[PDB]
Amino acid sequence: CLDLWREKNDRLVRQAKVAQNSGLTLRRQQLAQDALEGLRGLLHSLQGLPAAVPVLPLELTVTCNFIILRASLAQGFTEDQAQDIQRSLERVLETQEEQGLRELWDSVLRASCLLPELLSALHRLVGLQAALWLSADRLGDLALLLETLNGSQSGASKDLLLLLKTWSPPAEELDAPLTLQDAQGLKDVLLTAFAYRQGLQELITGNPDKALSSLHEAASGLCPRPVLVQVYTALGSCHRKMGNPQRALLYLVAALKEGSAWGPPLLEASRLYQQLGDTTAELESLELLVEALNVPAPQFLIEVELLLPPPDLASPLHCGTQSQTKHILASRCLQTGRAGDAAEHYLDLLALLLDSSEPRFSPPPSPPGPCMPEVFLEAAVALIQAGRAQDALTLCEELLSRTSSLLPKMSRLWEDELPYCPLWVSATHLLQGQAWVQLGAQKVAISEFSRCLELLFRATPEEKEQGAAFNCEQGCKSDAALQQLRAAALISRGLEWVASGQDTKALQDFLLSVQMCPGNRDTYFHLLQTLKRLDRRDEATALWWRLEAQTLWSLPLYLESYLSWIRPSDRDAFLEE
Amino acid sequence: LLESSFIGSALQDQASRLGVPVGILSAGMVAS
Amino acid sequence: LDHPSPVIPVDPDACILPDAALCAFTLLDSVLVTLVQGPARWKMQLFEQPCPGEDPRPGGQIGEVELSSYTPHFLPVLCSVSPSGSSGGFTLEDALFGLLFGADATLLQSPVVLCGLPDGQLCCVILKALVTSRSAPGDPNALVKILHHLEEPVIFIGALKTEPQEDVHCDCLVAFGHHGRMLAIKASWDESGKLVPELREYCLPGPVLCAACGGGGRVYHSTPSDLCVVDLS
Ligand SMILES: [Zn+2]
Repeated sequence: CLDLWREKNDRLVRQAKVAQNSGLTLRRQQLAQDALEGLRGLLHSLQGLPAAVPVLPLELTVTCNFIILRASLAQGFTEDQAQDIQRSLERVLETQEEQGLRELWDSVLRASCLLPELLSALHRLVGLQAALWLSADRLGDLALLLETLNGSQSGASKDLLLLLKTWSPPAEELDAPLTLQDAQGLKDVLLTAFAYRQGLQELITGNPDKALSSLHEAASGLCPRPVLVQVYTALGSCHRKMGNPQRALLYLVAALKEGSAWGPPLLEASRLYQQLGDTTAELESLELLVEALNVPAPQFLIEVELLLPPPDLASPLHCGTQSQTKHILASRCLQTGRAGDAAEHYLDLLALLLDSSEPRFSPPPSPPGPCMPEVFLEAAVALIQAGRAQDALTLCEELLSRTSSLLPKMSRLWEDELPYCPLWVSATHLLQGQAWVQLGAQKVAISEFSRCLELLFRATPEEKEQGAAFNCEQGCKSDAALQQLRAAALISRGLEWVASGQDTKALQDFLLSVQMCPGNRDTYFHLLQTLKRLDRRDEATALWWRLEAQTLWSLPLYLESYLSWIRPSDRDAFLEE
Repeated sequence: LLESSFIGSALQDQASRLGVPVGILSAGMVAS
Repeated sequence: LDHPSPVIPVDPDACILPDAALCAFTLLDSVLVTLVQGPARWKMQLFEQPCPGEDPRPGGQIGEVELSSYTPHFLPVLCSVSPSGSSGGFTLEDALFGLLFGADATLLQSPVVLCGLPDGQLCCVILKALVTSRSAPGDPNALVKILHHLEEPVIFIGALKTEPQEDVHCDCLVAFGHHGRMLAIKASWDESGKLVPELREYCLPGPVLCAACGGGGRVYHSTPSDLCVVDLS
């Protein structure tokens, strides 16, 4: 009967490996789950018996061949495999001599120290279980397991890497029942993978000195080409944090070369060239980036990427998507003052986002970043720094056309804190307005400066009384965003009141922004320009002393740029008179 | 150079560009 | 459906994404939305679906996220909701569409997917926004959001054209529980000249055991006693 069970395990292991090497995407996973259910049934048949010593090395061979092909298909380990480990371990314990895996492992390794001749399979089981606890981030007790494996005198070695290196695989793995993978093949993987994860954590925690060692360890040995890239890329960032640009460049270049997937490098390239301020190069890298991200096999084995994590947003291996990036490009461009270019980028952005009905979806920017309306604004703001004002309006038209079916229907207009206006709707109106200024139309402009200002006063934005939806968390709630946006619409108006010659009205509106937001300072400049005209001495000096008594946090992009865009050059020059 | 095996491959890159044996550039660069 | 005893086995050829761990799925246009069981954390997957008459393929996954909200007989259910202009689902009226999900969704003319779950939890997800990679994972809290929590498993979602005055532009979003808290939702725009959603959570008879929507604000539902009907018109 053990003849037939071993013949069956060997048969299904040959099926699995034939499928891994050969075949098409379906027939692969069809034969793989075929073999997984064969191994399931065979494990049930062997686990039916109150295991004998000669039944044990086949049962553990089956447990290994099952767990490997289970987690390589799922493309992740879980705790079902750990319960199956507990099952097989207490099955080894009940033969010769319960509570939990850690003490069960201690007692099973004491039983293995008696040398029953299944240590080939016990070391392979430690590799699987070690991988599990590695993918589960359980690195304290993994030290305890491998510590019990080796001498208990290696107890002070809390670092895993030394401990895994000293842990030898037991044997050349003599003519036993067939296995899909050897303990040393798993040891290699464990080493590079752990090296890798320690390195990333040390990098993100501002220790890119420590990282270099572990990661070079990740370079040296088995590390598949795809990972190799990733590691080097970390190094880009490490030397980048250091100051050492060129080492960085060199690694990055390799990463490119060795790459089939060189999104992430050029992203570090960008950050680097920013650190120099080499704006020209900066933008280029990113352009290239986008086309890169334009263009786009799983073995039934335990490879590294299985044990690798999904990276964070703080990683230098965080690379978004096409659309998300294009946004960066346009964003970055807009801050520099390449407004025209910026626009075209932003329109291409928008084209992508909205027009994508036919192909694969092309997504919007993620919400540590700006929401889909903060963006359209940035679209229209560039279009204003082009002097493309009749476009900037076909945008703010299309915007308030889609979003009618939200808005505040403004009956408080007749009844005139309580109703709600998301900051962005107040602003659309502000910029509709600046747009009309470039096309030179006092009236219909000062329509829009007053119509903003009302939706900043007979509304508060800060109105979530009901969790009714999804919202701008960040951009469109800041009291900083509000007191800066007011201060603007009032500044925007005060100018138009001087273009028509009503220095009384302009005075009112400027004096109002001051009283409101005292740390824009372009507010004080316009008022003191007004005062130097009319009523210099007393007023002016009283506000000098106030400014010098007084002496950016998260302002969203469409407004920053718009403040910079209106603001004047001899501003400090005026404040020193 | 002021910042190992990479720095050797970099001098190899420069040598392949200039058509100079790597020794000449390495010596010149170390001296400078 | 032509498909060249009147009994027929499928061959495993016709298999596509043997993921095995997948409960529930829907269709849009050219898109496939599955919902995959795991350990505790259920994640929603999303695949292309080939628009040309080809080999009937999945493609590569665009999108996965974790229904972090969801931690385990009752098969959860999903729904498609497309707004006006942009098929096996429900279009709303742009007022509602805008009220539930918000601006992002409305702007992008994003078809949105509602998962009810065995708890009773009724979570929606914005399919423009579910595009991710290894270097670019789903955040849960971004991307899936949670509307109302019925405290019993969910049988049925739809939308309903109340005010009746093929692509019908519904005004009212309908959920059901099992023990029979049903949940209609509407547009108000009341008393603040401001949009607020009229909630009720009515509390019907029976175990409820299947539902449907038919011409003009009438739901046709089962008790285990009798086939019963409701008006919302
Ligand atoms: Zn926003």
